[PDB]
Amino acid sequence: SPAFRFGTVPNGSTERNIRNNYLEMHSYMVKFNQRSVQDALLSLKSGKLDAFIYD
Amino acid sequence: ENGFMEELDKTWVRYQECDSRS
Repeated sequence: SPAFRFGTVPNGSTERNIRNNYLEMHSYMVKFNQRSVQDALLSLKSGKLDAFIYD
Repeated sequence: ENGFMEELDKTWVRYQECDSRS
Protein backbone atom coordinates (compact mmCIF):
# COMPACT_ATOMS: atom_id res chain seq x y z
CA SER A 1 0.00 0.00 0.00
CA PRO A 2 2.72 2.54 0.60
CA ALA A 3 4.54 3.25 -2.64
CA PHE A 4 7.90 1.53 -2.78
CA ARG A 5 10.89 2.90 -4.66
CA PHE A 6 13.88 1.54 -6.55
CA GLY A 7 15.79 2.81 -9.56
CA THR A 8 18.86 2.37 -11.72
CA VAL A 9 20.97 4.27 -14.24
CA PRO A 10 19.52 4.24 -17.80
CA ASN A 11 21.27 3.20 -21.01
CA GLY A 12 22.90 0.46 -18.89
CA SER A 13 23.37 -3.25 -19.54
CA THR A 14 21.28 -3.60 -16.39
CA GLU A 15 18.38 -1.58 -17.83
CA ARG A 16 18.49 -3.40 -21.19
CA ASN A 17 18.58 -6.76 -19.40
CA ILE A 18 15.67 -5.65 -17.22
CA ARG A 19 13.62 -4.62 -20.24
CA ASN A 20 14.45 -7.95 -21.87
CA ASN A 21 13.40 -10.18 -18.97
CA TYR A 22 11.17 -8.05 -16.72
CA LEU A 23 9.03 -5.43 -18.48
CA GLU A 24 6.88 -4.13 -15.61
CA MET A 25 9.98 -3.39 -13.54
CA HIS A 26 11.44 -1.30 -16.37
CA SER A 27 8.21 0.55 -17.13
CA TYR A 28 7.78 1.34 -13.44
CA MET A 29 11.41 2.20 -12.69
CA VAL A 30 11.70 4.74 -15.52
CA LYS A 31 10.31 7.30 -13.04
CA PHE A 32 12.98 6.37 -10.49
CA ASN A 33 15.86 6.48 -12.99
CA GLN A 34 18.72 8.76 -11.92
CA ARG A 35 21.21 11.01 -13.72
CA SER A 36 24.47 9.74 -12.22
CA VAL A 37 25.84 7.34 -9.60
CA GLN A 38 26.72 10.25 -7.30
CA ASP A 39 23.20 11.59 -7.89
CA ALA A 40 21.57 8.14 -7.66
CA LEU A 41 23.43 8.08 -4.38
CA LEU A 42 21.86 11.46 -3.62
CA SER A 43 18.42 9.87 -4.04
CA LEU A 44 19.32 7.05 -1.67
CA LYS A 45 21.34 9.04 0.91
CA SER A 46 19.15 12.08 1.60
CA GLY A 47 15.96 10.04 1.57
CA LYS A 48 13.18 10.22 -1.06
CA LEU A 49 14.34 6.82 -2.31
CA ASP A 50 14.49 3.48 -0.49
CA ALA A 51 16.63 1.10 -2.53
CA PHE A 52 19.24 1.58 -5.24
CA ILE A 53 20.30 -0.97 -7.84
CA TYR A 54 23.58 -0.98 -9.74
CA ASP A 55 26.70 -2.92 -10.66
CA GLU B 1 -11.99 -12.83 -19.81
CA ASN B 2 -9.87 -10.01 -21.22
CA GLY B 3 -9.55 -8.33 -17.82
CA PHE B 4 -11.57 -5.30 -18.90
CA MET B 5 -13.42 -5.34 -15.59
CA GLU B 6 -10.19 -5.75 -13.61
CA GLU B 7 -8.80 -2.60 -15.21
CA LEU B 8 -12.09 -0.75 -14.71
CA ASP B 9 -12.22 -1.61 -11.01
CA LYS B 10 -8.54 -0.67 -10.95
CA THR B 11 -9.42 2.75 -12.38
CA TRP B 12 -12.50 3.44 -10.26
CA VAL B 13 -11.18 1.85 -7.06
CA ARG B 14 -8.38 4.25 -6.14
CA TYR B 15 -6.71 2.19 -3.38
CA GLN B 16 -4.39 5.18 -2.81
CA GLU B 17 -4.31 5.65 0.98
CA CYS B 18 -5.32 3.05 3.59
CA ASP B 19 -4.07 -0.13 5.29
CA SER B 20 -4.89 -2.76 7.89
CA ARG B 21 -4.68 -0.55 10.94
CA SER B 22 -3.86 -2.83 13.85
